[PDB]
Amino acid sequence: GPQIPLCANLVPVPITNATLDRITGKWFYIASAFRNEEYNKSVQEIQATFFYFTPNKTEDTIFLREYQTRQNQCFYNSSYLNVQRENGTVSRYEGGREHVAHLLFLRDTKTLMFGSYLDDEKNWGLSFYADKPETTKEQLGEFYEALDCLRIPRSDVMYTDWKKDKCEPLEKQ
Ligand SMILES: CN[C@@H]1C[C@H]2O[C@@](C)([C@@H]1OC)n1c3ccccc3c3c4c(c5c6ccccc6n2c5c31)C(=O)N[C@@H]4O
Repeated sequence: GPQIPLCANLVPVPITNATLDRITGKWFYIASAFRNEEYNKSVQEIQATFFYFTPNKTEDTIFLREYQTRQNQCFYNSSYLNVQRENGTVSRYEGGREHVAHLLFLRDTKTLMFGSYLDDEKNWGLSFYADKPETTKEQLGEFYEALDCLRIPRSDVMYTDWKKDKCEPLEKQ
């Protein structure tokens, strides 16, 4: 039977053209937690990350430009996401493998989450993003609410530190 636990702030919803408009623009990676060992190992080294979404509605794709600071250096990538409208997921090929994430929303309109491996209690997790590099306490509290649905302790959360970003001064020029 169905395996994804639904709770107040963890609700998959179909991606529409209104959804694609809402996620168009620049986003900042704020925090995440997973039961999946590989994702935990990767994201624990991330100091900062921001990225740009540019949807192509007719082709069911999103153009992605990523600016990630780790090891005190700026690293860049561009690629295309595939959009699964009815499933409410996006997918990409990265690191020689496919990734799929549920696009998830909270009550505050300027944040969003990616749900990873949500049908797998051994591996599930959430990553949290906002339209500014730092969120308010109440904004972050919604992410903690969603994490409670996956029964992951807040002590497992990894956070970016915007003071450590190296990409912003380099993105243009
Ligand atoms: C490939 N990225 C991985 C799979 C999934 O979630 C993670 C958490 C994973 O990164 C470990 N993840 C991040 C973690 C830390 C900072 C940024 C990201 C990020 C972005 C994206 C995606 C993504 C798009 C489609 C399917 C799965 C996805 N995942 C991510 C991202 C993205 O599109 N932009 C972000 O930089």
